[PDB]
Amino acid sequence: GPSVFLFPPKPKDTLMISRTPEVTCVVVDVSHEDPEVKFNWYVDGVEVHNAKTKPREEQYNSTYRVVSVLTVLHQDWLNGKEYKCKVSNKALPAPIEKTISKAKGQPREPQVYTLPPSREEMTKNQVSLVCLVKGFYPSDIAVEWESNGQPENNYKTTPPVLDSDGSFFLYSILTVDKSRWQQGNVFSCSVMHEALHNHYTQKSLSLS
Amino acid sequence: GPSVFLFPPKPKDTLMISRTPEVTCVVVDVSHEDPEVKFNWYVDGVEVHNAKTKPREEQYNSTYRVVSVLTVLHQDWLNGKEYKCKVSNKALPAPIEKTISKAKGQPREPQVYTLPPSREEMTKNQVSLVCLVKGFYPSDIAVEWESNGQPENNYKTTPPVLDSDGSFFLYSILTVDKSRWQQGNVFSCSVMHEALHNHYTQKSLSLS
Amino acid sequence: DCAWHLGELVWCT
Amino acid sequence: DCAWHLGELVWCT
Repeated sequence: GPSVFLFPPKPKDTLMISRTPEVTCVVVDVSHEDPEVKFNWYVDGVEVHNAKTKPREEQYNSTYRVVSVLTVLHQDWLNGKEYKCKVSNKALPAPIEKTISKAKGQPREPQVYTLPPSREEMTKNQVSLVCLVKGFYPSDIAVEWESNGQPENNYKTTPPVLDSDGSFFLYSILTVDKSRWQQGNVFSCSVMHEALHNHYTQKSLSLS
Repeated sequence: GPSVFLFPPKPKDTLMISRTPEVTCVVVDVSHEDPEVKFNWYVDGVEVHNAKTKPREEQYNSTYRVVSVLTVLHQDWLNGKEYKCKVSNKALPAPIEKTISKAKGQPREPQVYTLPPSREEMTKNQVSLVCLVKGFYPSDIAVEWESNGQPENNYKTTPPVLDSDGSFFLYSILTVDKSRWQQGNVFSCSVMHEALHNHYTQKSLSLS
Repeated sequence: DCAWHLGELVWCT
Repeated sequence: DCAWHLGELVWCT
């Protein structure tokens, strides 16, 4: 039948006041015969009406996709506000209900450590700089890399891993040209988590 | 003082029998004055001795990093085997103990859906193909993209998000040149999770 | 107290 | 039953 996904907003969006965090309700496998979908949005029970309604999108075994995006307020989500999407379709026994909300629990700050390139690492054309992060709750986090107030996009970051005490850890590796590193350029590890003063911290790293 | 991280192995490594899953014990902020570190590895209590011992690595306020990697057995980790690292240093009040193990719980299969490019999407130079995955437990998963048995590396995948029933969901977006998509080429969404027959499933996607 | 990320406003206290 | 990923062996049953 028609399946539904309700996605939380990018943690950056929720922690960056200059950005629009949005919850997203995706409906897939809607039929050619019964295409209309009605969305109902609720914030802790109270219905709300501002949601955007995107047009249908061609899919596969003569199907459609429909998405409705609802903006949220930085402080709202952060507070623990529960968001509910209600999907209705003539092909639905009952209307489907999805519930997303920031994880409840006593918040904790991420500890951040940096690892410069090893000796073997330093023989290659491209060296990788590494960033370790632990003891954070909840798992929603954004880690990015910069150098001289410009973004560095050549990195991967592992999903948060559950720790035995309830907090979360991860690592992120940025790869760069050895010359850029040899030149003296500073590279910074930007961590945004709710439990950081102003949501922002940054460890940096250079030779030697 | 000296902090310790014990990392689980890449979920691909653990699900790919042609690969070496390994648990990793990173020790950071080791001092120039007291550098020696002794690792002790335990598997459900029973000590084991095969671990590799990498050399020290220059760090910052006259510090070092030391890592010890221990191989694990695919079926071992999968079984629920608990792994323990014991770090010892003359600067340690007591020796530090870290514990990692595959999350216990009744396993569940990922459901996978694909979203082809929207109409607006189809006007750009580069279209993105999307892959939705839900109802999986535990959260350890690997999603990659291929086309014609070659890897496609231009994708990002969101960390697993906790669902209200205990399972996990995520999405992944691959971006490609419109011509490659217009040409008729199939693009596949490879999902590896423990609860898949042979750890492997694949939804694909092409025009029109 | 305001923090910035790549010239974009993060947060104020 | 064996599954393969980019020519590398995933799993057998």
